[PDB]
Amino acid sequence: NLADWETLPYDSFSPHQDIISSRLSTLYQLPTMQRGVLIVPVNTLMQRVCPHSFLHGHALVMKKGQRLSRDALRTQLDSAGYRHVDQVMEHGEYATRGALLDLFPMGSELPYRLDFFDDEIDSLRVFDVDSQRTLEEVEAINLLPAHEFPTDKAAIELFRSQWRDTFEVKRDPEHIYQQVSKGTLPAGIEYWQPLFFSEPLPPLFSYFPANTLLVNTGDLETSAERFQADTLARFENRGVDPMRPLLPPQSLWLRVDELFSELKNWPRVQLKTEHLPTKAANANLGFQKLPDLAVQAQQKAPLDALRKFLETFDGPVVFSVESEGRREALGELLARIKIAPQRIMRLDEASDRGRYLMIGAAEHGFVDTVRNLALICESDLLGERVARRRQDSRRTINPDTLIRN
Amino acid sequence: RWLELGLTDEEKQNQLEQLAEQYDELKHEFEKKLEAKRRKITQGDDLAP
Repeated sequence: NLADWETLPYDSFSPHQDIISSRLSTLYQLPTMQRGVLIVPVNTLMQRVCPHSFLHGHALVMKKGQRLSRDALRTQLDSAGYRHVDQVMEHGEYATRGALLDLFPMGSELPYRLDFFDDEIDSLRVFDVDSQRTLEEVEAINLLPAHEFPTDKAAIELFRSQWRDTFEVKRDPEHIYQQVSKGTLPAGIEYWQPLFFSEPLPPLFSYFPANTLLVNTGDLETSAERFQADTLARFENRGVDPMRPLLPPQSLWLRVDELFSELKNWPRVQLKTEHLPTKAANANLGFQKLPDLAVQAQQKAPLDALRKFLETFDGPVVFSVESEGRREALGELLARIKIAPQRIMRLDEASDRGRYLMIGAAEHGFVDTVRNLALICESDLLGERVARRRQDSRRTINPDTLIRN
Repeated sequence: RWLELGLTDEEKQNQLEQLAEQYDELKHEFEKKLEAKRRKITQGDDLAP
């Protein structure tokens, strides 16, 4: 997943760095890839990011038996713009403790212990910080530097260059120019990141190797145009503030037509739920939405719809199961239909009239014409098995740990 | 407004920032010193019993 910043178009706050660091890994690992898949949304597709050459020069590697001075690497960490925290909790943060220099990098899931010796890397040792106790040794680290963005002296100076080319400046200390001239970090700086580059920001397409694939679902141009309008509305609404001045939306994001002009450059498979005409390069592969087979508990038979579905069907019926703790509930009902499936993990083991199931949280059942395969999910049965998302993966409100902490 | 003008990226515009900062500092010096002398003149004068 290429997650996004999950903020407002022209927000005034800072997104959570960690997924950013994760996206940095994606930024670290995009023009290197040989199989697998990344997903992006178009609004996430419009963030044109700093070059992989910049990353590659900045992101570096230490090794297990490497001759290195502690404050030398620490100076390189200042070059990384690592943040000096007495008790480190997140990425780009570091603590001084004897020969040991503790740091949680903005590549990895996990922080590191160094313990240098005689201009030498002795150890490289990782741990959970909430444990605060050693987990395992590694002999190497690629350390990605504490931000996607340079904040060094040259970075600050050329920022000031492009800024005084573009924006006005005031004597007000809360001016964005003023804190970056002080070398500190604004909350809503992340839109002003183009200020670091003589070039326009390269798109992720710029990162794209030859062997990549592009897969469409919908007139995503239209959603892009909507987002353009919305963000442009923010460009007037927030574009009145003398205290937070706004870059061009062109200067941050690509337009839809010129976007599609680069979309010329790679093959792209388009996806429509709606059936296609019989023009060339139309597939219309043989799949139907299965009809609804919900639980009708008030009468005798919640399951007769399921039944008359079953004997008119002539192939494998595979059941997406959210958890094994879900599955006995399945058994709770599967004894009621006299028929119980065999658990599998490999789709193409399925054969004629076999009932099978997989641990999977899938949305809906279907009918496959080509292999004649039925599939059954929980949302088809127990009504809307909807999950209300309180927050994202990284951050949330902390009612338990924080007040205790 | 001699302060915001487009200048090449160098120590020159840094010093323009410095001089405008010192200008604001003298403004603050004035606005404190004026009230300071005002209270100094207007206050009571110590005497013998």
